[PDB]
Amino acid sequence: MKRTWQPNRRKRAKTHGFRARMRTPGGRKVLKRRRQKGRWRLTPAVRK
Amino acid sequence: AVKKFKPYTPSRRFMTVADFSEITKTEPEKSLVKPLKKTGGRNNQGRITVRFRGGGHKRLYRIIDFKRWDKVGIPAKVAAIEYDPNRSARIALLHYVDGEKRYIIAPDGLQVGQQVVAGPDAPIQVGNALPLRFIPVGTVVHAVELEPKKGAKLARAAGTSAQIQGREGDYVILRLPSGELRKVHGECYATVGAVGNADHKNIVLGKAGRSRWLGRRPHVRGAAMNPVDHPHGGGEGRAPRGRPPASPWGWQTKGLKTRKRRKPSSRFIIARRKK
RNA sequence: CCGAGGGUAGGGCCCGUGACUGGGGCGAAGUCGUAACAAGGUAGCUGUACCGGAAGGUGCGGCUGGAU
RNA sequence: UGGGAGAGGGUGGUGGAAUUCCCGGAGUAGCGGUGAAAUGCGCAGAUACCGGGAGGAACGCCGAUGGCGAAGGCAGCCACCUGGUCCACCCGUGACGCUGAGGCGCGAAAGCGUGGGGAGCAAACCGGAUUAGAUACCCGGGUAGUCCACGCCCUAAACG
RNA sequence: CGAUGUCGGCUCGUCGCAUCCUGGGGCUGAAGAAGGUCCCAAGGGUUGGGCUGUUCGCCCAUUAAAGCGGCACGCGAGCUG
RNA sequence: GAAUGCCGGCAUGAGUAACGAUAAAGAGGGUGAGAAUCCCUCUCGCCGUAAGCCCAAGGGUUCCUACGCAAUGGUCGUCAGCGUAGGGUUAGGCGGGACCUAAGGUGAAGCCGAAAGGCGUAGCCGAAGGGCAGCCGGUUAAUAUUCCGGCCCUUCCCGCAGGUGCGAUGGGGGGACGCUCUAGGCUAGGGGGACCGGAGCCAUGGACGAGCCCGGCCAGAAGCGCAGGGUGGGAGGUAGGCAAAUCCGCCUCCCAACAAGCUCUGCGUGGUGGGGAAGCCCGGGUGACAACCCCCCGAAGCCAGGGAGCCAAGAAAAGCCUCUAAGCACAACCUGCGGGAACCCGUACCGCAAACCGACACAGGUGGGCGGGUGCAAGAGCACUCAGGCGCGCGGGAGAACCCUCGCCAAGGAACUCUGCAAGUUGGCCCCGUAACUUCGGGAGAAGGGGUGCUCCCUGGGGUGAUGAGCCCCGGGGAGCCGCAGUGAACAGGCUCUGGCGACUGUUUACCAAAAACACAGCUCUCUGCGAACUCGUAAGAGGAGGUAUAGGGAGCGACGCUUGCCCGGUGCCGGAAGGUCAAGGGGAGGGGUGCAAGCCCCGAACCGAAGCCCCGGUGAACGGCGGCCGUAACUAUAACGGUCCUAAGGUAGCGAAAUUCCUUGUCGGGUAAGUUCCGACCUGCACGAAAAGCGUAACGACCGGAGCGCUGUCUCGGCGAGGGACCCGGUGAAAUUGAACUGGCCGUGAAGAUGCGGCCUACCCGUGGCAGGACGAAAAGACCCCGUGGAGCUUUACUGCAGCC
RNA sequence: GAGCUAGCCCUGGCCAGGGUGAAGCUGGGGUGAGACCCAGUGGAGGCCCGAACCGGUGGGGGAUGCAAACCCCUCGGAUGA
RNA sequence: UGGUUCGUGGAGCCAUGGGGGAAUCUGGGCGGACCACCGCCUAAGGCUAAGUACUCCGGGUGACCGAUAGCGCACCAGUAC
Ligand SMILES: [Mg+2]
Ligand SMILES: [Mg+2]
Ligand SMILES: [Mg+2]
Ligand SMILES: [Mg+2]
Ligand SMILES: [Mg+2]
Ligand SMILES: [Mg+2]
Ligand SMILES: [Mg+2]
Ligand SMILES: [Mg+2]
Ligand SMILES: [Mg+2]
Ligand SMILES: [Mg+2]
Ligand SMILES: [Mg+2]
Ligand SMILES: [Mg+2]
Ligand SMILES: [Mg+2]
Ligand SMILES: [Mg+2]
Ligand SMILES: [Mg+2]
Ligand SMILES: [Mg+2]
Ligand SMILES: [Mg+2]
Ligand SMILES: [Mg+2]
Ligand SMILES: [Mg+2]
Ligand SMILES: [Mg+2]
Ligand SMILES: [Mg+2]
Ligand SMILES: [Mg+2]
Ligand SMILES: [Mg+2]
Ligand SMILES: [Mg+2]
Ligand SMILES: [Mg+2]
Ligand SMILES: [Mg+2]
Ligand SMILES: [Mg+2]
Ligand SMILES: [Mg+2]
Ligand SMILES: [Mg+2]
Ligand SMILES: [Mg+2]
Ligand SMILES: [Mg+2]
Ligand SMILES: [Mg+2]
Ligand SMILES: [Mg+2]
Ligand SMILES: [Mg+2]
Ligand SMILES: [Mg+2]
Ligand SMILES: [Mg+2]
Ligand SMILES: [Mg+2]
Ligand SMILES: [Mg+2]
Ligand SMILES: [Mg+2]
Ligand SMILES: [Mg+2]
Ligand SMILES: [Mg+2]
Ligand SMILES: [Mg+2]
Ligand SMILES: [Mg+2]
Ligand SMILES: [Mg+2]
Ligand SMILES: [Mg+2]
Ligand SMILES: [Mg+2]
Ligand SMILES: [Mg+2]
Ligand SMILES: [Mg+2]
Ligand SMILES: [Mg+2]
Ligand SMILES: [Mg+2]
Ligand SMILES: [Mg+2]
Ligand SMILES: [Mg+2]
Ligand SMILES: [Mg+2]
Ligand SMILES: [Mg+2]
Ligand SMILES: [Mg+2]
Ligand SMILES: [Mg+2]
Ligand SMILES: [Mg+2]
Ligand SMILES: [Mg+2]
Ligand SMILES: [Mg+2]
Ligand SMILES: [Mg+2]
Ligand SMILES: [Mg+2]
Ligand SMILES: [Mg+2]
Ligand SMILES: [Mg+2]
Ligand SMILES: [Mg+2]
Ligand SMILES: [Mg+2]
Ligand SMILES: [Mg+2]
Ligand SMILES: [Mg+2]
Ligand SMILES: [Mg+2]
Ligand SMILES: [Mg+2]
Ligand SMILES: [Mg+2]
Ligand SMILES: [Mg+2]
Ligand SMILES: [Mg+2]
Ligand SMILES: [Mg+2]
Ligand SMILES: [Mg+2]
Ligand SMILES: [Mg+2]
Ligand SMILES: [Mg+2]
Ligand SMILES: [Mg+2]
Ligand SMILES: [Mg+2]
Ligand SMILES: [Mg+2]
Ligand SMILES: [Mg+2]
Ligand SMILES: [Mg+2]
Ligand SMILES: [Mg+2]
Ligand SMILES: [Mg+2]
Ligand SMILES: [Mg+2]
Ligand SMILES: [Mg+2]
Ligand SMILES: [Mg+2]
Ligand SMILES: [Mg+2]
Ligand SMILES: [Mg+2]
Ligand SMILES: [Mg+2]
Ligand SMILES: [Mg+2]
Ligand SMILES: [Mg+2]
Ligand SMILES: [Mg+2]
Ligand SMILES: [Mg+2]
Ligand SMILES: [Mg+2]
Ligand SMILES: [Mg+2]
Ligand SMILES: [Mg+2]
Ligand SMILES: [Mg+2]
Ligand SMILES: [Mg+2]
Ligand SMILES: [Mg+2]
Ligand SMILES: [Mg+2]
Ligand SMILES: [Mg+2]
Ligand SMILES: [Mg+2]
Ligand SMILES: [Mg+2]
Ligand SMILES: [Mg+2]
Ligand SMILES: [Mg+2]
Ligand SMILES: [Mg+2]
Ligand SMILES: [Mg+2]
Ligand SMILES: [Mg+2]
Ligand SMILES: [Mg+2]
Ligand SMILES: [Mg+2]
Ligand SMILES: [Mg+2]
Ligand SMILES: [Mg+2]
Ligand SMILES: [Mg+2]
Ligand SMILES: [Mg+2]
Ligand SMILES: [Mg+2]
Ligand SMILES: [Mg+2]
Ligand SMILES: [Mg+2]
Ligand SMILES: [Mg+2]
Ligand SMILES: [Mg+2]
Ligand SMILES: [Mg+2]
Ligand SMILES: [Mg+2]
Ligand SMILES: [Mg+2]
Ligand SMILES: [Mg+2]
Ligand SMILES: [Mg+2]
Ligand SMILES: [Mg+2]
Ligand SMILES: [Mg+2]
Ligand SMILES: [Mg+2]
Ligand SMILES: [Mg+2]
Ligand SMILES: [Mg+2]
Ligand SMILES: [Mg+2]
Ligand SMILES: [Mg+2]
Ligand SMILES: [Mg+2]
Ligand SMILES: [Mg+2]
Ligand SMILES: [Mg+2]
Ligand SMILES: [Mg+2]
Ligand SMILES: [Mg+2]
Ligand SMILES: [Mg+2]
Ligand SMILES: [Mg+2]
Ligand SMILES: [Mg+2]
Ligand SMILES: [Mg+2]
Ligand SMILES: [Mg+2]
Ligand SMILES: [Mg+2]
Ligand SMILES: [Mg+2]
Ligand SMILES: [Mg+2]
Ligand SMILES: [Mg+2]
Ligand SMILES: [Mg+2]
Ligand SMILES: [Mg+2]
Ligand SMILES: [Mg+2]
Ligand SMILES: [Mg+2]
Ligand SMILES: [Mg+2]
Ligand SMILES: [Mg+2]
Ligand SMILES: [Mg+2]
Ligand SMILES: [Mg+2]
Ligand SMILES: [Mg+2]
Ligand SMILES: [Mg+2]
Ligand SMILES: [Mg+2]
Ligand SMILES: [Mg+2]
Ligand SMILES: [Mg+2]
Ligand SMILES: [Mg+2]
Ligand SMILES: [Mg+2]
Ligand SMILES: [Mg+2]
Ligand SMILES: [Mg+2]
Ligand SMILES: [Mg+2]
Ligand SMILES: [Mg+2]
Ligand SMILES: [Mg+2]
Ligand SMILES: [Mg+2]
Ligand SMILES: [Mg+2]
Ligand SMILES: [Mg+2]
Ligand SMILES: [Mg+2]
Ligand SMILES: [Mg+2]
Ligand SMILES: [Mg+2]
Ligand SMILES: [Mg+2]
Ligand SMILES: [Mg+2]
Ligand SMILES: [Mg+2]
Ligand SMILES: [Mg+2]
Ligand SMILES: [Mg+2]
Ligand SMILES: [Mg+2]
Ligand SMILES: [Mg+2]
Ligand SMILES: [Mg+2]
Ligand SMILES: [Mg+2]
Ligand SMILES: [Mg+2]
Ligand SMILES: [Mg+2]
Ligand SMILES: [Mg+2]
Ligand SMILES: [Mg+2]
Ligand SMILES: [Mg+2]
Ligand SMILES: [Mg+2]
Ligand SMILES: [Mg+2]
Ligand SMILES: [Mg+2]
Ligand SMILES: [Mg+2]
Ligand SMILES: [Mg+2]
Ligand SMILES: [Mg+2]
Ligand SMILES: [Mg+2]
Ligand SMILES: [Mg+2]
Ligand SMILES: [Mg+2]
Ligand SMILES: [Mg+2]
Ligand SMILES: [Mg+2]
Ligand SMILES: [Mg+2]
Ligand SMILES: [Mg+2]
Ligand SMILES: [Mg+2]
Ligand SMILES: [Mg+2]
Ligand SMILES: [Mg+2]
Ligand SMILES: [Mg+2]
Ligand SMILES: [Mg+2]
Ligand SMILES: [Mg+2]
Ligand SMILES: [Mg+2]
Ligand SMILES: [Mg+2]
Ligand SMILES: [Mg+2]
Ligand SMILES: [Mg+2]
Ligand SMILES: [Mg+2]
Ligand SMILES: [Mg+2]
Ligand SMILES: [Mg+2]
Ligand SMILES: [Mg+2]
Ligand SMILES: [Mg+2]
Ligand SMILES: [Mg+2]
Ligand SMILES: [Mg+2]
Ligand SMILES: [Mg+2]
Ligand SMILES: [Mg+2]
Ligand SMILES: [Mg+2]
Ligand SMILES: [Mg+2]
Ligand SMILES: [Mg+2]
Ligand SMILES: [Mg+2]
Ligand SMILES: [Mg+2]
Ligand SMILES: [Mg+2]
Ligand SMILES: [Mg+2]
Ligand SMILES: [Mg+2]
Ligand SMILES: [Mg+2]
Ligand SMILES: [Mg+2]
Ligand SMILES: [Mg+2]
Ligand SMILES: [Mg+2]
Ligand SMILES: [Mg+2]
Ligand SMILES: [Mg+2]
């Protein structure tokens, strides 16, 4: 049946994207942490 | 006259619709409409703040002239009477001799082809607007401003009217549609007549679907809910209320007056409503 | 082919009968009151309506076929 | 063709008396009610008195053993629309008449539907009395209704 | 109680005997036929239906008879539900 | 050595289950070390409103070619969406951007909030909506509306010529809109042709035919034609369209008006450019100088912004036209022509799926377009079939039990069972015919019945033509023929009677409940006068509502009909300027500490002092509540009647063994041979009862009872048959579970149910197909139950506090 | 975290074919005029039958599945909430 | 109201949201209610090294580990997944 992942590139960028994270104190702290952790990708890979 | 249907479906058996008899023009004035932004009962936080709204027919807002003192002494011809989805009353198209066009809410008896006017000197006839102080005591009147130059606020619903009862100083005394007796300032405009479409209240919606067309989504009883939801929620089987009948938020809802006590207009209200 | 009738199915009218139930007639040796006849002890009667253990009462309107 | 009387009918306006409630004033010990009382109302200021206002309903005197209508019925005053009827003239028509099974209309009150309206009155209903008792009569309250519009009902001691 | 699935039915049996029938017998208030009562006997047999989830029970129509109990109130890694 | 410990390795079950739709295969030839599985051929089967084709998402090289087969592929593999390498995606006109705005988002101004931040008219962003210029064919292994070819087109820059008061983010028009139904004319698409073009064929009894088979078009500027859409023209006045205006609006007059004119689009034609079958030869050649014509059907598409009707009353903004303002009028703009200029991103491939979402090459899920033919009344249904695509990535045998899915069945016909559960029956269309009851619609497809194929002959009407022929549509009458049977296959209601509940269509517990539950029109109470009440928010600000009591909030009840009684003592709500109580604060009689003092400092009575509470009244479609005992009537029984206690008042109408009745299968009646259910009644209602509504009610219901007919493998009671498994051989090869095990029966015993202890009995060693009684079999640290001064959700007149309100 | 699910908002899209035949309108009848009756026309509806589509009634199968909700048969809605 | 050991206590001190509201040394605050005395100190403006904290970084040293240890990572790890 219809499952939970239904990819949509626009949805993905507008929701978890670098600009979205930067707009908000919580998102900027996500970037602070993921940089501190050494994450190779700070934000979901998405094609555009 | 409300229009009946033969019972050829279970719902048409009781459905009645308005006759639209007074209606003479079936398309609004292009420069007098603007989109109505449908809200669903949600505020600017996105939250339902009025329950059970949404999903009705799309509507264009017709701009209504609720001032009228705006154009004193300039007469207009009643060009047409039209349907307005944003209100119960019909609306009348006015062609001012100026050449400006506006809408007003349409009084009972307005005739298309006739002429109306506003100002202290206007004939006391159906369709005209004057400050209250220049209107003969006893006359029934509609679209009343509540404070000078603030716009018509009283008696706008289909069939409603206010009556001038007396005068006192700077104020006249009105009987509101509710029967409240209230002082309204003499400088406030009112329009002579009652609002039309007086049969409006005799319409029988007839089926669930018709409330739905009106943007009125189903309403659910506190009694049909659970205690997390409502004071009347829960209990095994049906239950009586079990406490004074309450709103979802807990305030009592059979009799508890709710008008703010120390309110400045109390001074101008002579007698609270009847019945 | 038509055809007595037989068979299948659905209807109409009438008679008998039926747990139970509604009043009716009668009887009379009872209980309860006393509504009507006298101004019948609240004049009566009335169509209607609501109501009462019961005759009945009250309201609205009508009639005199009402005493003083 | 001239005239006449009349609460005949429909619509729209509109006047004063009274009752009720509200507001203001002034005043105080009761008021009200019956055969007599009681319930009730009243010092949280009633009754009685003055002024203001609101609202509904009915139109005193005129009024009659009166008038009008087919009947049911109809009553302040004004205008409009409208029926019946009588008189005089003896001008017109030329038996064109009477009654009328069916049908159609109208039909007090109560009652009913939808919507108004609601002062007084008042079924039901509460209470006080009366009484052997008193689901009554009498007293204090009181909702339909009584009023308007529209649609029903179609009864009557609708009787001379 | 770090689980022994719990009524009834179906299916499939198997055992006990305090025997329902059938076989043998004594007493009888056993003439005969038919009963009653006790004793021996478990080889086999012990019906179909209406009601109710029922087990049980009542009822219809039959029968030689329409037995009562045990097997985790036999049987859900066999079914039902 | 144990912690259902942790990590890892390796066992067991086991050569076991399985190898993923029962659409299906067979053979020959090739290749290779190796072939059921790769290539080619022929035969067979399956899909074909798809299992074919085109788009959009998402995916991201999976595309094409060469070389490979360790692993991946449920087997195999020479093959592959796999490994290696190389190639491959071409645009002014398609899509998006350099255009518009929608919700929403953001946000000069501005407002608010301890900080972070929250709002916010303009503006800006934001599309699958608006706007905007490309069609046909050819070419590559692989791209093509992109390259090529042909014919068309757009904007921008410059210039020339003619024209004109030119000029804008400002004014106006327009853009610009619903749902249902629908006209005319076209086109797409399709069917037929005795006509046209074509390689060839005459079999097996007949046919050299008006035979068979195949094809018979596509695109196209201007002009022209046909069919539609849009749109009045002139003058005068003018105070409105936040400046101006000659524009637009408004008034007047003249002319035009189901026309014309002007304008825009569709379709047809149209210079020209393309394509072009079967079959036969090896994607290509030929067919071919291919023909390229007539008739019929015909859209849901187009003309379009068409028409009518309806109520629920149906985006914006730019492009575009017009108006004028600063300005500028050697400019500028419009029209025509010419030359130049024209950027960035996407484009491969999958795309109902082996490439997307489901851990898998997963019987699931995924939006839009096309979707041929015949026949069945119609159709996107059904069957078969075209183009195209497939046989589903283990096979070969065998012909047990058992299981699945399926076919038939003597006599019976519900006897089955909780229950006709399941399966039969019925089944489309045309015609006849059709009850109670009803809200007059319905109930209704009630029920029940007849007809249904083919052949010949006669005949009626319509469309297209032309009025006729041909073609297509709708019939009527007559005479016959065959079979068991004519909707001959496939798709396609069993029906009736009678109760409960809910009026009705709807909604729900995604994944054990679809219902009598929720909702629903409708009824009532109540709050709310508008900066409304109410809701969200600390606030600002929003919703309510650009609404205004015929409206908005809350609550109960639940179409409709007839109705909705009594109790206001308690609680709630409403009303009540008296009275009682009442905090801070006011007041300051009186008193105290200290100082030599003035003084400083403290306690403090009367009295004034809110809401709330008390108190007085009202109030039920507000929370709620609606009795008991004794006696009495010509025989018994009962009690209309009297008495008495109690209460705030003692249950009205209607209904009643009920979705409520304990005793209970109450009693009586009905139906059955028999009826704990069902229907009708009765009334000592354990424990109905009037908007947590009472009693009814036509229609409705995948709701829940009870009965009957029809018909059946449900059953007596089972039998046979089919295919997919099970079984055997080749290939690949799991799982939970497992202290170890050399693991019998009885009677006992034992922590009370023993393979494991005692005594006896029985028993050679090891498997395969089967059955499920046991291993207190497996799974899950029982969910019931209790315990823990364990947890959480919920309630209230528990306690305590907080928001909110006074 | 609303790419699942729930509600709402903006903007688009979809709903074969068949049946029933409301109002209205025209005509006829009727009457003083009417109401109203009949016919034809018309095409209404939380109307009917039924695909797509949306569901999930009853049963069977599945149950270390094809699948952590599927499959077959049956069945509800299908111009509307 | 907070701070302090100070939880309303005999509750001062420091701070301050509300109200009221001075003075300039003969001014003012303080020494734990208050008063007197005796003392201490100068509010309502600002700055100020060092001695103190930490360890991303470099070095030195271990009765520290030695690939199930030691950092999650000795290895291309905040990776694969
Ligand atoms: Mg999706
Ligand atoms: Mg996207
Ligand atoms: Mg997108
Ligand atoms: Mg998105
Ligand atoms: Mg982002
Ligand atoms: Mg990196
Ligand atoms: Mg992130
Ligand atoms: Mg109606
Ligand atoms: Mg009607
Ligand atoms: Mg109906
Ligand atoms: Mg109905
Ligand atoms: Mg109207
Ligand atoms: Mg009207
Ligand atoms: Mg419109
Ligand atoms: Mg506009
Ligand atoms: Mg708006
Ligand atoms: Mg917003
Ligand atoms: Mg709300
Ligand atoms: Mg809402
Ligand atoms: Mg209106
Ligand atoms: Mg209306
Ligand atoms: Mg209504
Ligand atoms: Mg609406
Ligand atoms: Mg509502
Ligand atoms: Mg509700
Ligand atoms: Mg409920
Ligand atoms: Mg619930
Ligand atoms: Mg919640
Ligand atoms: Mg709570
Ligand atoms: Mg609660
Ligand atoms: Mg409750
Ligand atoms: Mg309860
Ligand atoms: Mg409940
Ligand atoms: Mg319960
Ligand atoms: Mg209950
Ligand atoms: Mg409940
Ligand atoms: Mg309760
Ligand atoms: Mg209640
Ligand atoms: Mg209660
Ligand atoms: Mg005010
Ligand atoms: Mg015979
Ligand atoms: Mg009497
Ligand atoms: Mg008497
Ligand atoms: Mg008398
Ligand atoms: Mg009595
Ligand atoms: Mg009485
Ligand atoms: Mg009379
Ligand atoms: Mg006093
Ligand atoms: Mg004469
Ligand atoms: Mg006569
Ligand atoms: Mg009458
Ligand atoms: Mg009357
Ligand atoms: Mg009456
Ligand atoms: Mg008389
Ligand atoms: Mg246990
Ligand atoms: Mg276990
Ligand atoms: Mg066990
Ligand atoms: Mg004998
Ligand atoms: Mg025996
Ligand atoms: Mg034996
Ligand atoms: Mg039994
Ligand atoms: Mg029993
Ligand atoms: Mg015998
Ligand atoms: Mg057992
Ligand atoms: Mg058992
Ligand atoms: Mg089981
Ligand atoms: Mg069992
Ligand atoms: Mg077991
Ligand atoms: Mg077993
Ligand atoms: Mg077991
Ligand atoms: Mg079994
Ligand atoms: Mg140990
Ligand atoms: Mg274990
Ligand atoms: Mg383990
Ligand atoms: Mg372990
Ligand atoms: Mg472990
Ligand atoms: Mg095995
Ligand atoms: Mg196995
Ligand atoms: Mg498997
Ligand atoms: Mg199959
Ligand atoms: Mg091979
Ligand atoms: Mg091989
Ligand atoms: Mg091949
Ligand atoms: Mg991927
Ligand atoms: Mg390619
Ligand atoms: Mg390989
Ligand atoms: Mg291999
Ligand atoms: Mg592999
Ligand atoms: Mg392999
Ligand atoms: Mg596989
Ligand atoms: Mg090779
Ligand atoms: Mg592959
Ligand atoms: Mg190009
Ligand atoms: Mg540019
Ligand atoms: Mg923009
Ligand atoms: Mg766009
Ligand atoms: Mg083109
Ligand atoms: Mg290419
Ligand atoms: Mg518009
Ligand atoms: Mg649009
Ligand atoms: Mg065709
Ligand atoms: Mg063609
Ligand atoms: Mg002007
Ligand atoms: Mg060719
Ligand atoms: Mg050639
Ligand atoms: Mg149109
Ligand atoms: Mg806008
Ligand atoms: Mg020009
Ligand atoms: Mg650029
Ligand atoms: Mg590019
Ligand atoms: Mg491409
Ligand atoms: Mg593929
Ligand atoms: Mg699919
Ligand atoms: Mg698709
Ligand atoms: Mg995969
Ligand atoms: Mg596969
Ligand atoms: Mg798949
Ligand atoms: Mg067919
Ligand atoms: Mg068909
Ligand atoms: Mg296959
Ligand atoms: Mg075999
Ligand atoms: Mg048989
Ligand atoms: Mg039978
Ligand atoms: Mg039979
Ligand atoms: Mg049954
Ligand atoms: Mg069939
Ligand atoms: Mg019948
Ligand atoms: Mg009927
Ligand atoms: Mg039939
Ligand atoms: Mg034939
Ligand atoms: Mg088939
Ligand atoms: Mg059917
Ligand atoms: Mg029936
Ligand atoms: Mg029952
Ligand atoms: Mg229902
Ligand atoms: Mg329901
Ligand atoms: Mg009902
Ligand atoms: Mg209902
Ligand atoms: Mg419903
Ligand atoms: Mg559940
Ligand atoms: Mg569920
Ligand atoms: Mg769940
Ligand atoms: Mg399920
Ligand atoms: Mg469910
Ligand atoms: Mg259902
Ligand atoms: Mg529910
Ligand atoms: Mg409900
Ligand atoms: Mg109702
Ligand atoms: Mg705001
Ligand atoms: Mg607003
Ligand atoms: Mg409003
Ligand atoms: Mg409900
Ligand atoms: Mg009835
Ligand atoms: Mg009470
Ligand atoms: Mg009370
Ligand atoms: Mg209480
Ligand atoms: Mg003192
Ligand atoms: Mg109580
Ligand atoms: Mg209550
Ligand atoms: Mg007696
Ligand atoms: Mg009573
Ligand atoms: Mg009973
Ligand atoms: Mg019984
Ligand atoms: Mg009952
Ligand atoms: Mg009960
Ligand atoms: Mg019982
Ligand atoms: Mg019982
Ligand atoms: Mg018995
Ligand atoms: Mg039963
Ligand atoms: Mg039962
Ligand atoms: Mg009894
Ligand atoms: Mg309730
Ligand atoms: Mg109930
Ligand atoms: Mg239903
Ligand atoms: Mg149902
Ligand atoms: Mg069988
Ligand atoms: Mg067979
Ligand atoms: Mg077989
Ligand atoms: Mg077989
Ligand atoms: Mg072998
Ligand atoms: Mg061993
Ligand atoms: Mg043991
Ligand atoms: Mg033992
Ligand atoms: Mg042993
Ligand atoms: Mg041993
Ligand atoms: Mg032995
Ligand atoms: Mg076993
Ligand atoms: Mg064992
Ligand atoms: Mg076992
Ligand atoms: Mg545990
Ligand atoms: Mg445990
Ligand atoms: Mg436990
Ligand atoms: Mg326990
Ligand atoms: Mg404790
Ligand atoms: Mg303890
Ligand atoms: Mg605890
Ligand atoms: Mg707790
Ligand atoms: Mg409040
Ligand atoms: Mg849209
Ligand atoms: Mg549809
Ligand atoms: Mg109608
Ligand atoms: Mg019409
Ligand atoms: Mg429908
Ligand atoms: Mg339907
Ligand atoms: Mg189908
Ligand atoms: Mg199902
Ligand atoms: Mg079934
Ligand atoms: Mg199963
Ligand atoms: Mg499962
Ligand atoms: Mg299926
Ligand atoms: Mg079906
Ligand atoms: Mg529906
Ligand atoms: Mg349907
Ligand atoms: Mg339908
Ligand atoms: Mg529907
Ligand atoms: Mg202390
Ligand atoms: Mg302190
Ligand atoms: Mg301060
Ligand atoms: Mg000093
Ligand atoms: Mg200080
Ligand atoms: Mg000090
Ligand atoms: Mg000091
Ligand atoms: Mg220093
Ligand atoms: Mg320092
Ligand atoms: Mg070392
Ligand atoms: Mg290692
Ligand atoms: Mg490291
Ligand atoms: Mg590690
Ligand atoms: Mg490591
Ligand atoms: Mg790595
Ligand atoms: Mg990572």
